[PDB]
Amino acid sequence: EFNILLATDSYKVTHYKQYPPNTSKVYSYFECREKVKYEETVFYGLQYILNKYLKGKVVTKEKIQEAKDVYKEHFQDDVFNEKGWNYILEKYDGHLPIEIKAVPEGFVIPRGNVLFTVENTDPECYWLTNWIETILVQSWYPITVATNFREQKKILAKYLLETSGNLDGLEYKLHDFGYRGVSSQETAGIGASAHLVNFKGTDTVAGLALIKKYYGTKDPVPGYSVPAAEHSTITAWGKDHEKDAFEHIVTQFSSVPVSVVSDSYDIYNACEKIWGEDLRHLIVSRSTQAPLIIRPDSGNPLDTVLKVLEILGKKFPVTENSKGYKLLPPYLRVIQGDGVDINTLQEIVEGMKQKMWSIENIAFGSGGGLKLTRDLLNCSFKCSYVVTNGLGINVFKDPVADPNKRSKKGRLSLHRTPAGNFVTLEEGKGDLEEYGQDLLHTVFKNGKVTKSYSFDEIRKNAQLNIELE
Amino acid sequence: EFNILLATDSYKVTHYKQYPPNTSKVYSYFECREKKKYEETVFYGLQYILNKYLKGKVVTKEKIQEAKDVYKEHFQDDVFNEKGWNYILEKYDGHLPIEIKAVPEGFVIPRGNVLFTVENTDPECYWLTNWIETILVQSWYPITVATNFREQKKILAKYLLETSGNLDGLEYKLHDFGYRGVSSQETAGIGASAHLVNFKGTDTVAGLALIKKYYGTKDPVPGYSVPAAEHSTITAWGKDHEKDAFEHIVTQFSSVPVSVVSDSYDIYNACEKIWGEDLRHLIVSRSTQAPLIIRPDSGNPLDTVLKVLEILGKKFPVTENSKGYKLLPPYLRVIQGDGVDINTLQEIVEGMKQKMWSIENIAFGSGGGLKLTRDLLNCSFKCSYVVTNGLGINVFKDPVADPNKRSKKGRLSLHRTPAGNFVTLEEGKGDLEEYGQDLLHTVFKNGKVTKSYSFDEIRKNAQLNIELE
Repeated sequence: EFNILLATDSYKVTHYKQYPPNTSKVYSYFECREKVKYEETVFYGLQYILNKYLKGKVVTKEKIQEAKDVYKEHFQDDVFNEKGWNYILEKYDGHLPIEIKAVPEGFVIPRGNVLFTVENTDPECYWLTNWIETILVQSWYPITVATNFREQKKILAKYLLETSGNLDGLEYKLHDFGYRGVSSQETAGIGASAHLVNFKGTDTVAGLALIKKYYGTKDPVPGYSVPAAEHSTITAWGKDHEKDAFEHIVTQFSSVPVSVVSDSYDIYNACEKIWGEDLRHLIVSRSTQAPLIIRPDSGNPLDTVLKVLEILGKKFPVTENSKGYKLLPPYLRVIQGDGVDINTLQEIVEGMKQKMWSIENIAFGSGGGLKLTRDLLNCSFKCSYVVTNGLGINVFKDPVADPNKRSKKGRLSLHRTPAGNFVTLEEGKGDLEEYGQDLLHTVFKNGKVTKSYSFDEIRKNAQLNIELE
Repeated sequence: EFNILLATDSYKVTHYKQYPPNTSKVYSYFECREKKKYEETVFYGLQYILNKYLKGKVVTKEKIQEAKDVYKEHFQDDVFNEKGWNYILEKYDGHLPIEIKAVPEGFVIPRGNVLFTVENTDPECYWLTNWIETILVQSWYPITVATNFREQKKILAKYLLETSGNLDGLEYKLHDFGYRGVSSQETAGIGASAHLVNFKGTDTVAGLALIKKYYGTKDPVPGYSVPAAEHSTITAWGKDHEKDAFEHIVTQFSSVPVSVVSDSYDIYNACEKIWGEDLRHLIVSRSTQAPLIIRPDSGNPLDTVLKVLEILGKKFPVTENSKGYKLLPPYLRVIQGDGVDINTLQEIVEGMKQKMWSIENIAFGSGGGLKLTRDLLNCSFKCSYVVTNGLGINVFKDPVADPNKRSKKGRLSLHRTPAGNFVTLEEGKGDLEEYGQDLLHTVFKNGKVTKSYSFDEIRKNAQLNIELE
C-alpha cells in the first residue's frame, strides 16, 4: 500500500531540522515559469493526486513505523521526524493539515502565473508544506501532456478549417497510441487522461478508468477506438499472403471503421495494387460510417503520406471540396501514426495543403517514432512566504547566473486584468483589493478535497479559441 | 484493482478476429533493434512485470465482465473475445497459458539480439501472445534507464581511474534526484530501481521498496542518502541570512556528510565569502566521513563547476594526488545536480580533467535541468513464428522504406559465439546445436514465475569491464 511518508525526496526527511527555529508557516507555490512556443498551459491533473494520494487518513501507526525503519537503513542514522508524523496521526486522525488553492482544472493560463499554492494549517506542521512537494510537482506530467496535445490540436484545427471550411471530426484527428511507449501502467493512465482533455480517440484504455474514478463524464466513456490491424496480424499470414490478410480483416470488419497497417512489406504496392486494384471492390462498397483507414507506419512521415495520397488519388474517385482541396471518397481515409510529434504534425498538414489535399483525408496517431519533460514548461514548486517568530517574510531564490530561475515573493494571488487577462500578484498585494477577487480556489484543506471538476468542465475549459468560434 | 483484460492497446482486443484461421501458435520476441551510441543494453525489469502483473490468477468472472462493459462503450460495438478469456478462467483457473524465456536480468547484451520470447502454451490462446505485448514492451523503460546509467557510469569510471588511479567511491558518484521529474509514483519506483543497478546513492525511496519486494538484496537496503538542503530551507531564513542558514545546517549535521545548495542568491559569493571565509572554521574541522558537499544548481553546468572548484581551491588547502591532479581536502566536496545528462557529464569530467581537477572532487545528480524514450534503443516486440494448420511458418516485417525496421524470422535463440560474444539464431537454427546452450531461460510459464534473480545477481551481471579488471 502507498505510504506518503516514503513518497518524498529522501533529503526532505531532514528538512524539519533546517528551517529557522520557531517557523510556524511555510507557504509555497507552483508555476510553469516563464522563459514563442508553449506560451499558455493547460492546468490539469492535480485532482487525481489530491484524491489518490493526499486525501483522508494518509498516516497510520504502521506507516510511521515502516518509514522509521526504512529511513534508519537509508540514512544509516535516525533522522526521521517520528514525532511530527505522530502528531498528525494523534491530532488529526492522520489527515494532512494542509491547505491547497488552485486554478480550475482545464484552465488555460499563460506561463509565469501561480497555478496552485500550498501551506500548513497547523504551526507544528510547518515542515509538511515542502514534504509533499515531490508528489505535487509530478502534476508537471499531466499539465505538459494536456498542453502539448492542445497545441497539436491548434495546428490541426487551423489546417482542417482552412482546407475544409469547418472543424468536423477535429476531436478524432489525433489518436493516442502511446500505451507501450510510456514508462509504467500508472503513467499510461495519467498521460492518456491528459490526451483525452483534448481528443476522443484512444487505444490507451487506462485513461478511461482514471477519468471515470477521479473526474467523471456525462458519457459512459470519455474516449473511443475502432478495430485496427498491427503487423503481427498481417505478417502471420505469410509474406505471400498480405492480400489474403487484408481481405479477411476488411471482411471481418465490414460495417465498422477499420484501420489496416499497410507497410509490412511495401506500403506503395499495398496501396496501388492490393487496395487500389485487387481488393478495390471491397473498399468502394463500404459505408461512409465504415471507411477503410490505411495506415502507413514507416519511412519519412511527410513523404510517405503525400505519396500514399497520390497513389490513392489515382485509384479511387477523388472530389474537390468547396474550398478547392482534394478529397478521397468517404469510405477511404489515411492515418499516420509514425514519427508524429508537434513538429512533424505541422510539417505534414502544411505539406498536404501545398499539394491541395484536404486535412479531411488524414488523421494522426501519437506513439511510435518519437519525450516531454518537467523542464519543457519549467514546472516548479517554490517556497515564497514563511512565518518565523510570528513575523511573516517574503522569500525567494534569485540565482546570479540564471535570472530565469528567480521565484516569486510573498503571498500570491491570481487575478483578472482590466483587459481580461491573468496577472499574478506577489507580496500579498492581492489584499489591496485593486485587482478584484483571487481566481484560485481552495481545493484541499485538512485532509479533504474541497472543490473538484468533472472531466466535462475540464474539456470545456480547455477548448481552443477557434472552437469557441 | 488492476485488470489485465484492460491493460492492452485497444486495437488488440480485435486481433483474435484477424490472425489466419487455424492458427495454433503465435511466437513473438523482444529486442533492442540495431540502428544503421548505446551498443549494449542492460536487460532489466521484466521480473517486476511478471510478478506484479502477469502471474497467478489474473482472470476472474468480474474482470471479464468489467472488460466486456468497457469495450462495448469504447468500441461502440460488441467485439471482445469473451469466450477466449472464459476459456483461460475455466481451464487454467485464470492463469495465463504463456511461456516467456528471457536472458538473465542484469545481462549486458549487444543491440539486435533476442532478449525475451513469448508464446502461447495452449492452441486456443494463440491470441494471447500479442495481447500482452503492451505490458511487456514497457520493459523498455527499466532497460533504457539501467542502460543509460551504466553508460554514464562508464564515463565516470574512465575519468575517476585516470585522475585518481582507482575507482573508490564510483558507486556514489551519480545520485538519483529524479523523483519529482518523472511522470508518476510507479515510474519513480521502476526508474529508481534501474538506477540502483549501477549506483547506490538515491533520493528516490520508492526504488528501495520495489527492489525489496520483487528482487531482494542481502543488504537491508540497496540505496542510501545523506542530509541535504533545498532552496526552501536556505531561503526561508531571509535573503540577508544565508550565512545563518548555512551555519545552522552544517552544525545540525556536524557528524554526517551534508549537501548544501549554495546558489540561492550568488553561488560564487557563497563559496568564496560564506564557506570560504565566514564559516570556513566550521568546514575545516569536519571529519573525512562527514564532508560538506557544496551544491551549485544553476548556470552553465561545466562553467559553474570549474569556477566553483577554482574558488574553493584558493580558499582551502588543495593537494596534488599521485596522478598529478588537484584534490580538495577530504572534508570538502562538490555535487553538480543540474542539467546532468550523459552528454553534459562527459563535458564536465573532461573539462575538469583539462583543468587538472581530480574526479575525486565531484559527484553528480540526475534529474532536473534535462528524456529517454522507447526509440532510443529501438525496444520492439514482434511476431516471428506462427503455426497455422499444423505448419510452422517464419514470419516478419520488412518495410520497403526502412530496412532498420526489418524483424527476425522464425524461432529464436541466443548463444555465445566462439569468441565469447553474442549471436541470435533465427529460423530455429538453435536446434542444430552448433552454438552451445540457449542463453534464454524460461522465467514464466502458465501463470508461474519459474526463475527469479536477486538484485545482487543483477548488479553483478551488470558490472563494467573496468570494474571487473
